[PDB]
Amino acid sequence: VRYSASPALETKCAKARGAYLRTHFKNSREVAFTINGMSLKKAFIFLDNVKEHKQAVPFRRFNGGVGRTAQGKEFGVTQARWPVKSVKFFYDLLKNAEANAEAKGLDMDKLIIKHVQVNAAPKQSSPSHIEIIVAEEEEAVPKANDT
Amino acid sequence: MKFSRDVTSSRRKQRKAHFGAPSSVRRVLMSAPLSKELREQYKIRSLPVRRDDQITVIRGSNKGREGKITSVYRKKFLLLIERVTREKANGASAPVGIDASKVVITKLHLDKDRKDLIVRKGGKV
Amino acid sequence: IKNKIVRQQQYMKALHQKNKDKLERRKERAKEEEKDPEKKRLRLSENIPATIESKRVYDETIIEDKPDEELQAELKDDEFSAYFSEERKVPKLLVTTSKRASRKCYDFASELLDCFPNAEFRKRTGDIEVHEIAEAAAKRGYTDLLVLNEDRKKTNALTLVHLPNGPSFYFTLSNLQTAKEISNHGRSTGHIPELIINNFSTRLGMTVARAFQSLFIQTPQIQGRQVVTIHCQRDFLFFRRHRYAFREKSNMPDGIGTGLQELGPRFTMRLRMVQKGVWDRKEGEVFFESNAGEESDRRKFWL
Amino acid sequence: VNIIKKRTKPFKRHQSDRFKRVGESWRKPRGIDSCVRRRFRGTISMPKIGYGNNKKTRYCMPNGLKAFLVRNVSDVELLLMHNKTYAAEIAGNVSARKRVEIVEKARALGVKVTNAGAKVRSQ
Amino acid sequence: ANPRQRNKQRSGKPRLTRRNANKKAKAKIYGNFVIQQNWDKHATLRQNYARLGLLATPNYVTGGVEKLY
Amino acid sequence: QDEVIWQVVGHEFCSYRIKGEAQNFCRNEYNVTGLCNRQSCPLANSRYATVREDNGKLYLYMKTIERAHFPSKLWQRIKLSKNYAKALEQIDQQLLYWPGRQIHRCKQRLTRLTQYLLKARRLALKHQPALIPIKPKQAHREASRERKALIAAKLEKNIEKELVKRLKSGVYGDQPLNVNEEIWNKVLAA
Amino acid sequence: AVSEKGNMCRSGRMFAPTKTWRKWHVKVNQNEKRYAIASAVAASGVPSLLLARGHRIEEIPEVPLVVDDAVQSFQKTKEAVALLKEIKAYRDVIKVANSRKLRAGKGKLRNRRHVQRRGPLVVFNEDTGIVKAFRNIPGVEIVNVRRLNLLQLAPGGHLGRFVIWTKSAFGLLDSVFGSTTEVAQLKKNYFLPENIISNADVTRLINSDEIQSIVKAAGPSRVKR
RNA sequence: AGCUAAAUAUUGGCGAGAGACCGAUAGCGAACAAGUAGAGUGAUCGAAAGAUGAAAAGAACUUUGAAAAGAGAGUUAAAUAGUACGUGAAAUUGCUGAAAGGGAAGCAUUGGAAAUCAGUCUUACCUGGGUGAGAUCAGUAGUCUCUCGAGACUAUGCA
RNA sequence: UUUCAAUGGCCCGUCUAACACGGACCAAGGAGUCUAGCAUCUAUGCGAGUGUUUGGGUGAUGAAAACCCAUCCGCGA
RNA sequence: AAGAGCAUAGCUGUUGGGACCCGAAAGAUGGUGAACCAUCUAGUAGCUGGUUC
RNA sequence: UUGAGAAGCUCAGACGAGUAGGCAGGCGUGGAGGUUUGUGACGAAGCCUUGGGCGUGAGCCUGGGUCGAACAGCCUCUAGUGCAGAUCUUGGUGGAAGUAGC
RNA sequence: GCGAAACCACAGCCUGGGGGGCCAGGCAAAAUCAGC
RNA sequence: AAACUUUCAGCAACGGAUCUCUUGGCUCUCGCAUCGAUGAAGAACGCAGCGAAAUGCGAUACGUAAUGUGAAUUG
Repeated sequence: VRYSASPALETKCAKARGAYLRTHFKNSREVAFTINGMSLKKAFIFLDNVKEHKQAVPFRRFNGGVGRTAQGKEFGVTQARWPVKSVKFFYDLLKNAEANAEAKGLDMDKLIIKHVQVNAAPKQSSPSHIEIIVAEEEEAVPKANDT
Repeated sequence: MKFSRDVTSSRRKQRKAHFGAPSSVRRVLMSAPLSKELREQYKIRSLPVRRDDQITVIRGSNKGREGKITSVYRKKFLLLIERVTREKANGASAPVGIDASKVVITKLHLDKDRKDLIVRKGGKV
Repeated sequence: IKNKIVRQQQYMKALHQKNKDKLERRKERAKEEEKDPEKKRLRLSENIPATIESKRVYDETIIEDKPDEELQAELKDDEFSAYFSEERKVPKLLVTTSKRASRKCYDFASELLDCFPNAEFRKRTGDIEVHEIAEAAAKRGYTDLLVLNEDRKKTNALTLVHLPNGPSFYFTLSNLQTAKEISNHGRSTGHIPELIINNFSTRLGMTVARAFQSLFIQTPQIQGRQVVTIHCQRDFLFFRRHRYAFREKSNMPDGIGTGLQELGPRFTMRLRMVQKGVWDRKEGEVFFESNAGEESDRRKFWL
Repeated sequence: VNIIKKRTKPFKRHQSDRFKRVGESWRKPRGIDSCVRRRFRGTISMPKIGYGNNKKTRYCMPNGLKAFLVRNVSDVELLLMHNKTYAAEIAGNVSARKRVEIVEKARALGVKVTNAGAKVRSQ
Repeated sequence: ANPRQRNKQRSGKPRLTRRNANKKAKAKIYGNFVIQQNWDKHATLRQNYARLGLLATPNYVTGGVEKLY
Repeated sequence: QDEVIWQVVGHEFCSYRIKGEAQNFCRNEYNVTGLCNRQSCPLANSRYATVREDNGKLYLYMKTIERAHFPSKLWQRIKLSKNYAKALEQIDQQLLYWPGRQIHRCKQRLTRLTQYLLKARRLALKHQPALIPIKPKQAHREASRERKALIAAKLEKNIEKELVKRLKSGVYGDQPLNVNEEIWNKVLAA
Repeated sequence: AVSEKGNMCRSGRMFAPTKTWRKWHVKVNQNEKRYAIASAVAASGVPSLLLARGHRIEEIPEVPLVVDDAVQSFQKTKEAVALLKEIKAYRDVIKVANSRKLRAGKGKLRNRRHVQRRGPLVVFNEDTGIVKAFRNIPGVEIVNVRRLNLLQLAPGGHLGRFVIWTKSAFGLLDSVFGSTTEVAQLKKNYFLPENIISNADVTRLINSDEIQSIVKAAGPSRVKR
C-alpha cells in the first residue's frame, strides 16, 4: 500500500494501518495528534492511563462542549476527555506496529511513533481510516577528530 | 465494398452476432491457417479447428511452441494446447488461452468427416 | 455477470467464505502445533516464503566462491592489475562534465568529489571530445575519468572510462538526492573512506565491481570510520555513503551492531553500455548492451 | 525593434478569486448596478483596445521571433527563408522520435526551435 | 424496446432471420418462352420492350424518355 | 487564367495554405519565399522561377504559360554551379527580362540555400551529442521496480551485518582505533 | 428525432424536441445546378485547380487526360493499376491508400470509421467492364458522362477534381453541354452560360496598350514620410 | 337488393437494411436483475445501477491479531489496474513543510525578502598560403529519359 | 508564486436611497428551437418570362443520391 | 406613356402553432375505494423569477 | 527598392464614457464533406502544475507529472453549440457539533 | 457509547457623522467555560 | 514561542466529473400477413448436478423424436 509519509524507510522503520474503522472521526484524531511524535513503549503506558481514567487526552480542534479537567494542564490545553473506544482501536494497531518490527528484526527500545494519520471513510456515522508509522530514532554518530 | 442488401455493415449488428453467436457458429469462427506444407497437399486455405490437432503457435508471447490441442474452448474463443502453461502462485499450473487464429496447423486429426470435407472443398487426400 | 450490483454482492459473499475457511484451516492447525512442535518444524522447513532472489532465472555464469584458476589467471593480469597487485597504484580521478552544464549539475559535482580524494574537478570548456580527453589525461598521471552528463538542469547519466584503453561504463543516475535533502545528514571529513561491495554474482558483476574498486584508494584511513557502499540488487547499483559507530544491539546475535548516519549523495544507477576501450558512443565495440525488452522479467538479472 | 507589452498582468473576471464556480477568464459584467461596469476607481480594470500592442512587435516572443507550430519534418522546411523572424515551436503530440529529427534539421536551417529539449535526453 | 420485442432479445433463441430483400434483380420472364430468351435481365422493362420490337403502352408516356446519344 | 486561379485558390481554399497568426504559409515545393502571397504563389503566378536543392546540388526550376497544360513536362531545370558568383551570373543569363521582383527571389533563395549547405556540412562534421528518446513505459517501470528493489535489500541492515564481520574477522590491527575501549573486549569474548 | 412521448430537471424532456418534418431537403433551380457541373467540369481541365484541390498529379502527362476507348473493356483490377502507373496517375491512388485514418469522434460508433482522400474520377461511356475493373482501387470513382454528379466533381465544395476522361466520353461532352450559342443535344433548352468579363484575366488589360497610352502621369509608390 | 382486385393507410405483429441522432443525469422508465426492486388496501406509481487486466496470472507462503483486516511477501509491462478495481476533476477532510494572524480577511497598483523559472550564447563567423581529395573541370571517351542541349549517370585524368 | 509595506477598494444578480428577493459550496444538466404564412434587404440563376422532384424515365461502383422530362398548373405580362 | 418579373438561399421582423424556460386555484372523461388514480394537459399571466462568449 | 494576398501595400489628420437600441468582426463546443504525402503505444484524448509563450479579450500554443487509444489544424456545411444566479434538477460534500438530544 | 437538524452573501467591539462595511476617533493580543 | 484559525504547496482520503468506448436507445426506409373451444394472451406451481430480482421447459419438465452440421460441455 502507498503510504502518506516520506519516513518509514526499510532500514529502521515499520508500518501498520487500519481501514474502515467504525469509530468517530473527530474523536480518534485528537488521540492521534497526541500520541504522534512520541516513543512507542511510552505511548502504551500513556494510553492505558486513559483506559483507567488516569490521564485525559486534550481536545484541541474538535473541542465541542468538552468539560475542563485537572490534568489537561499537563500540556496547557483547557479541555480534555477520556475516550475509551477510539483508544481501544489504537491498541490493536500498535500491536501490529510492534509485531511488524518483531518480524523485520529491528531494535525495539529506540522506537518512536513517527507519523500517525487519521482520515475519513465512505459513509454508510463517521467512520475512519488509520495508518501508523513507527520508526527508530535515527541516532547520530560522533564526528571523527579533525580532518 | 459490399453490394448486398442482405448483409450488414453496422458495427452494432456485426459485433452482436459475433459475441452472442451460438456454439455451432462459434466453431467456424475459430479456424486456423494450415501450414505451407499442408496448403499444397489438401489445397485448402483453412480448416475449422478440431480437438487433438497438431499445431504451432506463430504470434503472441508463446511463439513457436508446438503441441496438440487439449480442450477447444468454444465459449471464450481460444484453444488450449499441451504443456504451454503459465504458472500460478499457489503451486498449480494454469492454461494459457491461445487464440484460434494465431496457430498454424501442421497435422490434421483426419477422420471420416474431415476427409469428406477435404475431398470436396478443393482438394483430396 | 453483466451486472455491477450483483457482481460485488456475489463476490462479497464469496470472499467472506474464502476469508472464513482460511481461518478454519489455521484453527485446526493451531491446536496440533502446540501439542507437537515437530510438525511446526517441517512446515517451516517446507514452506519458506518464496522471493524474487530465490526465484531467479538460472544463469550459469554465477561464479561460486570456490577459487577456480582461470578466473584469477584472467583478472590478475588485466588492466586493473595496477590497482590490485603489489604496486597498489593510488588512482587519480578526473571528473569532467557535460558541455555547457548548469548550476544544478555543479553542486552535485562537489558531492562526488567529497566521496573521492585523489580526484580533481575540471569543467569541460568549449569544443573537446571524450576520446581526445582520455589520451590527453593519461599523459598526466590519471587513472580513471568520470563524466557527469546533465540535461535540462537535472543530472541523468554518468560515464566513467578507464585509461588509456580500459573498459568504459555508461550508467544512468536515478533517484538523485543531494546531501542537504537527506534527513539527519552529517559532515564529511578528509579521511579516505572504506569500501563494501555486495551481490555481484554474475561474471559481469565482477567486471563492473572491480571498476568500482578502481576509483577508491587501496588502503584507507580508519580514523574517519567512513564507509561507501555499492549494493547491486535487481540490477540497480545503489550508492550510499555512510559513517558508522559500533554500539551494543541485543537483537543481532553478536550483540554489537553499528549505527549508520548517511552523508550523501544518494544516487542509484542502471547499467546501459560497456565498451572495452575508451568510450566512443558510435565508433566503439560493445562489451555489453542493455536490452530494454529482455529486462521485462523481474526474475532475470545481469548484475 | 525592442519588444514591449502594454500590460503584463492578464485580466481576471470579477469575483473569480472568491468563488470556485466562477472561472478566471474575463467576462464583461452586464448589470448597470455594477460598481465595475460604471468603472468606479479602485475596482479592477478591463480589457479595452487601448492595451493593444505594437502592430509590428505583436505575436513576438521576448527574443523577437514569432512562433510557428511544426508538427512534422516538412513543416520546419517552410522556415528556411524566415529563420530570423520565426521560431519553430514543435507541437505537443509529436512523438519523441519524430521530434528528434525536426531538431537535427531545423538546426541546419538555423531556426530556433523553442522546446527542442523535450523527451530527448542527450548523451 | 417493446414488451413483445424485449422478449426475444433477452432470450437465447435466435430471431427468425429471413433474408428476402435485394433490389436490381428485375423479375425474370415466365408466361412466354421466346421473350424469356431475348430478355436481358439487367435492362429495365421499357428498354427490353422497345428493343425486341414491342410497346409497353400504346398510349402516351407521361415523362421525358431517356436520350443517350 | 491567372486571376481566375487566384480568386479560387487565394481566397476560398488551397490545400497548401497554412493559417498562421501573423502570416500565411504555402506548403508548395516550388515556392520561392514560403508564404502564400499573390506575387509568390506558384499556382496563380503562371510564369515562375524557383531555386531548390536536390541531393547536394542546387537547381533552378522555371515554368511558362506554353507548358502549363503538361504537368509532367511543366518545370525545366538548370544545375547551379558551386562558385557563388558564377551561380548569380547563371541565374541572370537564364532569367533575362523576367521581372525584377522574380529574379530578386531566386537570388535570395540562392543565398538561403547555400547557407543551408554551408551550415549542414559543418554541422555534420562536428561531434555532437545523441538525441535519444525517453520512453514513458520504461521510466515508469524503473520507478516501479526501484522502490520494490530498494526496500528488498535491507540496505542499511546488510551494511552492518558485514561491517561487524569485517571487524570480527580482524582486518584491522587487534586493538584498532575506530572502536571504543569496552566493546572490543566483547569481540575478544567472540 | 427523439420520441414524441421541464428541460432543466433530469429525466425531463429536452427543450423543444427535434421533429422529423424539419426541412431536410432543399430546392435549387435546375439552371443553377446545370451551371455548377458546367463550371466544375471546366475546373477539371485546369492543371492548377487540381493541385490546390489536393491531388498528386505532378507527374501526369496532360490535362485534360484522355485515355483511349480500349480502357472501357479493362476487366481485372490489375489491368487498371497497370494503366494508372504508365500515365503516372497512381501517385494519387497512393495518396488515398497511404491516408486512411480512424474517424475522429463518434462517427465510428455510427458506421463510418475510416476517412480518406479522393483519387481520380474515371468518366466512361459504355460499361463494358470499366466499372468493375476500377471499383476496387482506393479513391477511384466511376461515373457515366451523362449522369455527372456534383458531389464527385467538387467534393467538399472545392473545385478541381482530377478527372480521367475516356475518348468515347470526351466526344459526348459537346452534346451534353453543347456550346455557348448552340443547344446541348442531350438537354432541352440548355445553352452554356457566358461571362460578365470577356477576357478571363483582368490584370492584363490594365497593362495593355489600350489603357497605358491614355492614363495620366503616375504618382510614386508608397510615399516618403 | 348484392359482390369485387390494384393504385392507398400502417408508432402494432414476424423479419430486414440504414442513419450529418444520443453516448450511461443523454438516448426508451429500462445498455446491468427493469415494469424488476420498491410504494399504495386499490386503480396505479415506479427507480438507482455500464468499463480490473492482454490473459485472474484475483495475491501461494510466513507472521501479528478472536475477528475484520494489517504487515512482510508474490503475479503483472502497469497494483501510480487489487473486484471500494480504466482515466480519477472540483467541493471537502487529515498529516507534513513553509508563512501570516493586537475587537476582519478578500482584491487591485508599485516594489522589498524567500523560493524558483526561462533566455541559443553555445560557440559560431569571416579571411590568406600550403598540402591532399573531384566535378558542375577535361585543346576528353560512352548509356538512358526528355528537348541542337537540359538534366541522371557510368568510365579515365583530376592538368 | 507566498508574504510584507504604502495607497486605494461598501457583496453579487433581480428589482425601485436603502431595501426586499436569490445566494452553504462543487460538479454535470439547463432556457428565442423547429415548421407554415407574409413583408423588407441582400446574394445567385434565367428574364417577358419563370418554377425538374404530384408523377414518369433512369441510376450495376448507399440505387432514398445524381441525371433527364411529357401533360397540366402557379406567379407575371 | 415602349413591361420586370419568376424561382432558390441567407439576415432581421411579424403573425400561427407547446413557441425562450419555469411557476399560477380549473374543468372534463374514464376508473379505485369509501376522497384518490391516471388521460386530455405540454389547463391558465395582464404577471413573478431566470434567460449562458 | 522587390511593400501586387489591390480582400495587399502605403502616407496624413482628427477622434476614443456610454443606457434602451442599431451595426461589425472574431473566440470556443458536438457531428458532416474536402484538405494537411496530418499527429499517435518512442504514448492520442483527458487531468494536475510554486514552469514558459502569445492575443486588448473570448482563447490558443507549450515544458513537467499522470495516463492509456484514439485525435487535431485549414476551407465550407450543420446545431440539442458557451452559464454564477431561476426559493433552478440530480449527485457529492461542509459549518452549525460530537452541540441538540437517548 | 450512539448521534441529528434548522440555518448558512461574507460576517462579528463601541462613539460621532453620512449600517456591520464609509469617514474621523476610542482603542486592539491568544484558547475557553458558567450566568446574560 | 507552541496550539488554534487562515493561506500556500506536497502527500494521503473523499467524490465520481472529464476523456475514450458501446450486444442499448431513438428515427427513417423495405419485405411480409401468421393468435383462439384442436383450448389463445395472461396467472400460479414445478422442473437445473451444484442457482441465488434471470432464461428455457411441463412430471417425456434448463426437454424427447426427425434432419443437418460434426466431437464437444465447462465453474
